[PDB]
Order: sequence, then structure tokens, then C-alpha cells
Amino acid sequence: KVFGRCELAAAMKRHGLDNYRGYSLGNWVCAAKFESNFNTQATNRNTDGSTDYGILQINSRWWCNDGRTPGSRNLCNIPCSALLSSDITASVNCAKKIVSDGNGMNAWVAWRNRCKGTDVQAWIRGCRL
Ligand SMILES: O[C@@H]1[C@@H](O)[C@@H](O)OC[C@H]1O
Repeated sequence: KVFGRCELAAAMKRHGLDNYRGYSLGNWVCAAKFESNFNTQATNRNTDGSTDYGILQINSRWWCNDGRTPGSRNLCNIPCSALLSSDITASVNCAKKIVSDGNGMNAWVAWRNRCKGTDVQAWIRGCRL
């Protein structure tokens, strides 16, 4: 599924991401935009053996288990294929864990590169929340 901007914002808000650990909703929508272009099936297979999965491109070394990545920690305790669902629940719950495990939103390069220091509110502006 390829989410719309406002549709994803609403879904992320229903799952409690707005202001989660001090990060406004627009930060999360912006991260998904530039990580995956809102595509729930996005994958990025890296040369280090790991793969980035789903709308928030969560990596298979630390966070999910795809069975083929060296050094797997599977800290979200989920198969990576679960992060490729049309429902964003698994990705949101793992994103929270990524932050709960001591990381900021710096854990998403696309967020640092394209969202940090910008008017992230624009990504929810005009939406029914
Ligand atoms: O485990 C849950 C976590 O994934 C998230 O949803 O935040 C609340 C917790 O109950």
C-alpha cells in the first residue's frame, strides 16, 4: 500500500505517535515520506547482509528477524515480513521500541537528512486529525 500524507498522519495519530517521546506527528510522517515514499512494501537490501523493511525502513540487523542477516538481535521480536503489511501497527510499535532503546529519530537517516531542522508541521498541515 502507498499511503496518502493525511491518511498516514491519521493512522500514526491513532497509534499514539503524536508527541511520542517528544517528537511531533509531523516528524513521523516526514520520516516515512523520505524513507519509503509512504510505501508499506518498500525494501532496501544492503551490501552488509541486512535489509531495510517497510514504511519506516527498519533494519534487519538490530530490529527485526528476516533469517538471513548476520548479527541479528531482533529487538522488536518480529519477522521483518510483518513490517511489510498494509497495516502500519507493527512498524509503529517497532519504531517506538527503536526510540525506547535509547535512540532519537536520528536512527532514520532520511529523517536527519530531510526532516531535522525543517517545518515538519507542513506534513500534517491541511489534514483532518
Ligand atoms: O507494547 C506496546 C507498544 O508496542 C506500543 O504500542 O506502546 C504501548 C505498549 O503497550
